[PDB]
Amino acid sequence: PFTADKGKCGLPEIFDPPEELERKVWELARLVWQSSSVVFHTGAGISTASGIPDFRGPHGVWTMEERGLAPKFDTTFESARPTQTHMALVQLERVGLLRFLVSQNVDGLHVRSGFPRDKLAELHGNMFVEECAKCKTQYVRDTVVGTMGLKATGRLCTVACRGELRDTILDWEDSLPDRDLALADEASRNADLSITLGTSLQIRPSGNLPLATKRRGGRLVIVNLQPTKHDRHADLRIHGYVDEVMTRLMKHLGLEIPAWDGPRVLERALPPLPRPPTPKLE
Ligand SMILES: Nc1ncnc2c1ncn2[C@@H]1O[C@H](COP(=O)(O)OP(=O)(O)OC[C@H]2O[C@H](O)[C@H](O)[C@@H]2O)[C@@H](O)[C@H]1O
Ligand SMILES: O=S(=O)(c1cccc(C(F)(F)F)c1)N1c2ccccc2-n2cccc2[C@H]1c1cccnc1
Ligand SMILES: [Zn+2]
Repeated sequence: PFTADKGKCGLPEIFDPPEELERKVWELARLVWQSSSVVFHTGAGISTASGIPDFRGPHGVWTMEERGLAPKFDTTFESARPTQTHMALVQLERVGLLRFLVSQNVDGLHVRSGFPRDKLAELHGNMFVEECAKCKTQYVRDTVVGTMGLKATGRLCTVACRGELRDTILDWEDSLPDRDLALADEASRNADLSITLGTSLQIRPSGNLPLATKRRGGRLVIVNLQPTKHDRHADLRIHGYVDEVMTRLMKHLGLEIPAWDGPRVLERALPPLPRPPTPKLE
């Protein structure tokens, strides 16, 4: 915790100017339309626009710590609303254009946005989710579970059990959950397009998964304000706010960003909804 390498923190942000931002967002569209299999990888930068600071941005938790400053939250985790980005991902999966979702965030927003838990991998855990150490059943709570580092919460299992309930928050020592990791790994290997949103790609193995898509010749897109660890492996790099990138993309795809009903848990992905027909791309 004290010794832990927190990577490169506080690097400068890059702003594509607007004509270049438009041409790159069109090309991202172009790639989504030609792909058989898209996998989105997310990090802390998709939740900054709902009041949650990131780790390594100019005012992220590790950056500010290095300067002797505190990070600032403009919300509780319980009151946080999902961003436009979160909601765009909800809709892309409902229309069959997202195959699988890989995230490093523990903030619980992808589940609460209504995104299906069977197309989602929560690599670093989920602050609302506690797990039965005996039977492995998970409970998705309406408030954050008070502990981190896979400790006992003090509640017991209700399954038709009495096993000890534990948070799912990984500590620096802890290895990733295997279901989640193997699923994310399988998805990344078979993907023909991996799109990274608000991650600096510095944590392993979480940050390496998108590179798997490069094997067998897949394409890789990074959307990020700062430089990331794998910027030179990318076919397209977009330097912009993710909400502005996601909303323009959705408009090119002819899709609405749907309304959030408030906190909801969906275990299993629903049957695919109709979607616009695809443009002819020479
Ligand atoms: N609105 C935005 N639009 C685009 N990019 C953004 C925005 N806001 C922030 N960024 C970018 O968002 C990036 C966020 O990167 P980082 O802070 O390293 O977070 P991670 O999720 O990769 O952290 C990985 C793990 O490491 C930790 O120990 C925890 O274990 C995490 O689970 C920055 O470069 C910003 O420029
Ligand atoms: O910075 S933290 O307090 C934190 C967590 C674990 C370990 C440390 C350490 F540096 F002290 F080791 C700090 N912090 C945190 C704060 C409250 C609840 C949970 C977390 N949390 C868990 C993993 C990473 C963070 C992280 C975080 C998560 C999402 C958005 N913003 C920050
Ligand atoms: Zn149990």
